[PDB]
Amino acid sequence: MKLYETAMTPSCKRVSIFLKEIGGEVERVALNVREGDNLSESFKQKSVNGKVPLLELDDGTTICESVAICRYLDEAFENDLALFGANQLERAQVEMWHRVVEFQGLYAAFQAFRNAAWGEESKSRVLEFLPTLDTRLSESEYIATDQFSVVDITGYIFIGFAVNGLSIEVFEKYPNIARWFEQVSARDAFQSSGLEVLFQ
Amino acid sequence: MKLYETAMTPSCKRVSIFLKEIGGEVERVALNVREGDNLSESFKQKSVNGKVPLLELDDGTTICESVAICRYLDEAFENDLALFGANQLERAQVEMWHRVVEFQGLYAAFQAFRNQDRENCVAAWGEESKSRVLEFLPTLDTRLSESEYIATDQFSVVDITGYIFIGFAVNGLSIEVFEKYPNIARWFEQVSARDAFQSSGLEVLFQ
Repeated sequence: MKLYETAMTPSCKRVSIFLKEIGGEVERVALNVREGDNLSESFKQKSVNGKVPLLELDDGTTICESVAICRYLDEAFENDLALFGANQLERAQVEMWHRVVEFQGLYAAFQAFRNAAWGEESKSRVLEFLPTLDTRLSESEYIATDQFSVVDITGYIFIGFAVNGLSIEVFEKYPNIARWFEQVSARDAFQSSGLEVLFQ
Repeated sequence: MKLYETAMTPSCKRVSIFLKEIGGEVERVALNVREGDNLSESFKQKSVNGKVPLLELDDGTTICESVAICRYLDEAFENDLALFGANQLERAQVEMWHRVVEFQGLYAAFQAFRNQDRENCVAAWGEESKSRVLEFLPTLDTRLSESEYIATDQFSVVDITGYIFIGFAVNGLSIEVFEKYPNIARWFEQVSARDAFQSSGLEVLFQ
């Protein structure tokens, strides 16, 4: 299999960090950037959502969506990190908190970043979610469960959006997010994630 | 366990259809509708997202988000439907197509139905959201010309979500989907005939 990606974009970094966490290695194929994760006119039919990252299997089957690629790669490389949840309850809690972080945090941050009235509304929803996330991190070491999971990769990208893309002073105002972020950003798999340049 | 729900709302019907498919039974607790779409009352802190449906386990743990509730129930009631996918590839394709249908279809249909755009008011965002629904429908129709179901060749949770999405488009947004997209129509005729979808309230779900 091979992973099609652009050089420095949040969607692709979600998969890159996941792969480093589980100790997997997948051949990369670099693509040109189009506009909004987009693929070229001649390359877009390979991707159902029309975007990178794109995982291509040996017979030509392609999987798009960063989380879908991560799920496939989780089963491709034996590992003990259980990033989608170690037991039945954790698997449901991971699903719950992943969708909460994605809808209330990541997607709103994306909308606010690329944008004026909807971008401002999207930014307000980000600001309203941060106290909810901070309160959660005051009573749980990680977002979804007591252990590091894929939700923490997604949350890290979301907070990276908020601080480095939207100029929100998250860490000044929310010490529990800051505690968790300091912890997660120290993990080996997050090094050279491009955080400092990812949201320029 | 207990499932907290309101009487006739799409998010709760997503769980109800799934539970019927896998042959599970869970005690239901009716709640009042609080508008704001699916929002809970002053008891909302038991729900991380503040909405119904809400699953409460025997030990008091609560799980919100319809798909997360379905994932737990799938393991709680052993079944051979493999609604999340039967093997590694199917599980990834389910995840891929579920997210495509949810973002590009269902979520946009919700926003158009309930309606905040680039230098605009709330009405223009609803019109923009409706245009996104219309742009995704050809992609779904082309998929259903090559696959019997949305995510794979087998019925999966994505087809439950697609059914709710197309219900939104036709019965909520007055889009003549079936006239223009015969493969969606074929698939919808097939899925809407399943026993678990009977009495889903389709005719009244989007009033």
